[PDB]
Amino acid sequence: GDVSGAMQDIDLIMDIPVKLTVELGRTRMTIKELLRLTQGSVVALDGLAGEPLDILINGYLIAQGEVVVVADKYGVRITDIITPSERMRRLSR
Amino acid sequence: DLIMDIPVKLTVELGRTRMTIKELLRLTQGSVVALDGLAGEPLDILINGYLIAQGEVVVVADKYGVRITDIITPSERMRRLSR
Amino acid sequence: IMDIPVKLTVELGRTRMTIKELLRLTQGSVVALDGLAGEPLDILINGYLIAQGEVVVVADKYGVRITDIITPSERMRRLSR
Amino acid sequence: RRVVRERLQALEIINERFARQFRMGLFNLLRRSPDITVGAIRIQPYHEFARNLPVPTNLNLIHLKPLRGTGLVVFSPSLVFIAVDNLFGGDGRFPTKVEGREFTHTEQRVINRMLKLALEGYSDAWKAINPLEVEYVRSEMQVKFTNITTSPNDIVVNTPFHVEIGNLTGEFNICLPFSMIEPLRELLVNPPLENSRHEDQNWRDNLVRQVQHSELELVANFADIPLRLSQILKLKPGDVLPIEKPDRIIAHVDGVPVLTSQYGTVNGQYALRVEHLINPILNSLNE
Amino acid sequence: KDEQLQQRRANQRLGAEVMSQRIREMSDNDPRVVALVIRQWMSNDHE
Amino acid sequence: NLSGTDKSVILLMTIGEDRAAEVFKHLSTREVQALSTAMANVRQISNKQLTDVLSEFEQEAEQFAALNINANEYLRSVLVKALGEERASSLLEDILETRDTTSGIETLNFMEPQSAADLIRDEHPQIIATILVHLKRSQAADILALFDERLRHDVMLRIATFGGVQLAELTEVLNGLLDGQNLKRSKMGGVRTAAEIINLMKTQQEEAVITAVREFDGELAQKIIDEMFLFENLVDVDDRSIQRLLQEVDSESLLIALKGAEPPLREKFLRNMSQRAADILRDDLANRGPVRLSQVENEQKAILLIVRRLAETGEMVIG
Repeated sequence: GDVSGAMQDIDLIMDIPVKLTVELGRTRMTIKELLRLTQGSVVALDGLAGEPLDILINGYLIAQGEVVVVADKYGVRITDIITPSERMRRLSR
Repeated sequence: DLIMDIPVKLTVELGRTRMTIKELLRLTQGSVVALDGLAGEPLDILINGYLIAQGEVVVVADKYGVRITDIITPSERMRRLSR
Repeated sequence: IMDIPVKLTVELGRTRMTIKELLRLTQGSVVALDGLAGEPLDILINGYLIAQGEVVVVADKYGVRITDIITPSERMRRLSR
Repeated sequence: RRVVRERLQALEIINERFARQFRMGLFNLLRRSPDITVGAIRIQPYHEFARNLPVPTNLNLIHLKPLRGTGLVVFSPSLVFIAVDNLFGGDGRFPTKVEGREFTHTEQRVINRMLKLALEGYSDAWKAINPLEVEYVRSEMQVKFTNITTSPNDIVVNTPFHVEIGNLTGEFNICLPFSMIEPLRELLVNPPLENSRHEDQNWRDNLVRQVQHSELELVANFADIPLRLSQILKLKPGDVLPIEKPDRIIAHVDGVPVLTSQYGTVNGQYALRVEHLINPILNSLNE
Repeated sequence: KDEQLQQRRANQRLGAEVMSQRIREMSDNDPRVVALVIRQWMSNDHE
Repeated sequence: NLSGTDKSVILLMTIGEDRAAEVFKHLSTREVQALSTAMANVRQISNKQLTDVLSEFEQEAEQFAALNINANEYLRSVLVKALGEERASSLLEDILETRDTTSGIETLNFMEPQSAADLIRDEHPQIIATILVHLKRSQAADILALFDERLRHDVMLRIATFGGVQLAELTEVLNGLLDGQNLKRSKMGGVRTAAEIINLMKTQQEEAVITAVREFDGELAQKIIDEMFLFENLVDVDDRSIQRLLQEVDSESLLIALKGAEPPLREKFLRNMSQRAADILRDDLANRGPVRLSQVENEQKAILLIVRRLAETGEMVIG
């Protein structure tokens, strides 16, 4: 049942491992540029210094967060949960 | 449950076999290997490498369609992983 | 050089949607995948891919007709998809 | 469980030009212009082909080196009767039908010449695109004795032809196992290629010159930690998830990695310091 | 049987003549080989 | 005896392999092997004989050969040289096949029409049509009659359709037919010989095998019994023939065979007696009782032997 399937996942799929991904920034760069690039080259990204990094799972937008050096151990601290309207606005760009 | 709308990755398998690397050394690129699950047994249905259920593939609507038949059944999951 | 038994894995295609559309369908619901009739399958070892090959049935038992070790080229495409 | 579905382009025109060459050959051989109508290429299991095969008939084995296995060509008793009486010059408007009776020596010899003529026609037609030598092996009267395929359910591709000489008509088929064309599965699907002279090569290089300024976006990843949707649901904004030390940054486009890099603080920007481009050729050379 | 002995001597002379006839047949086989083949065909036709 | 074939054979066994090879290549396999056997085992050698053989060869050389250049032996090679010098078309080879084809057509006319038919029934009906057109009209009519009705009508219809009069394909068609009789003649079918062999056997074993083959195949057994039949009914045997045989056959032998024979046989045999002979035979049949069945069968076998002798003479059709 549709309701049964929705109800099942809250308990049956409650215990299930998943994956995630995080992105730093985006820059326009073409094959001429990559061929010209060499060892030790530095490339910047549109992500401003200190900007929280977007957090996604299997390529699906989830949230945004920033890494913090706690106990000399890096850890991303999320700051928001993307709303459907803000997600629509983000993809409408 | 705002995270309800999340694309999941599923995994469907046929069967397993405990073969040593020497067997694969002699098995040519066109070799034949059997499995443990007998023919006709419902193929195990899993997601991201995690056990879920089982189902059988049938040639319907000109495509291979697996038919979900069993539920996650955590007791049966415990029994299965106890192997 | 040293030999040891190892777990294999065969995968019959991968789809792209939430499990809710699948779990809402109760037991006895037939669902298809990107795995169609005709394409050879893939073999993984401990989750690490090796080769491609169709699987047939013989002596009331499944028999894989493996073809050739999967090269990193098409490994990249199958990782992307 | 054996199902295979595919479409081909080159073999259609190959069969068409082969049929035109065969029509010319029969015209000059029998001093009368024939007409060959190529039927729609048939794809069926070997048992289905054997069942559809009109018994009695003559089956011929023609090996295709260097590919393993032997090819098959068949002809109808009506066709061989009509061809041989046209060789005799007879009208054939009062024909006879032979069933079960094996072909006489003269009939089999006329079969031999027409077989070699068909072999030469198909050879020139095929070598016009891909040079694959054809060598006859052994004629056969019953399909079961031909036993080319491993199993009767093995899928065999067949090209039917409808050949007529004036009022007299006929049909013959050229059938081949799918395993025979398995090595050239890509070459059969695509239509043949025009040119391929030195200019075409440089034109392809010129295409790469135009493709030099392409449009692509790179993707940078830091951590891919396996967690649970239970944890995600119980996760709230402000929560911090520990991350192992990212000794390098992997760069990929549409999924395929291209290089590795190290993050750096340059001009107040999320800058990455590349180490080396990850090329498949470089990886193969290293391995 | 002195006459029989003379007949045997005549037979020996006939044998020498037969050897000469065989040599003549060999000469016919030897010279004009074409003509020998033509005579072969002619004898076959007469056969 | 020394026939023209035998004279050439003696010539060959006298001269040697130098001309024997040319004779073989211009000759046929059975005569080649006959001369090989003659070389292997020879007892026809004499001082005068060999010289006479050389003289006969000289006669053949001055007459049959007429001291001419190799006849189609080395000439065919120069003919091929001219053919090669002229257009690239082996017409001479086609003419060679035509020569065998025409000779085979004449042979076809000579040999048995029904055997020709069954050798050509399997072949193409157009082959039958064209070969029948090219054959003699009488031989063609014989083969036409020996054909079945439907095949015969198809052959004549395709004769009407036959207008291509083709050109070297016809020659090799006859060559194939000749090769299908070129194989050892055999002809050991002996459709009559079974019957003949059983007649040569004892009469009781003859009847036993007749019953056995009746069980095997009433048709084949009935054919064998027909082959046994020899002057059993007047109408088929012909009275004029019963008249002619039985005056040649001894009257006493006829009497002895008849008193052991059936009364219908006695009546049909005596109907061709001179009336005095018939009356004498019947009176003696009444007088003497049935003599030993061995002697009765001996007289019957003598009657059959005289029937076979007159069949050898061939003046009339026995039965």
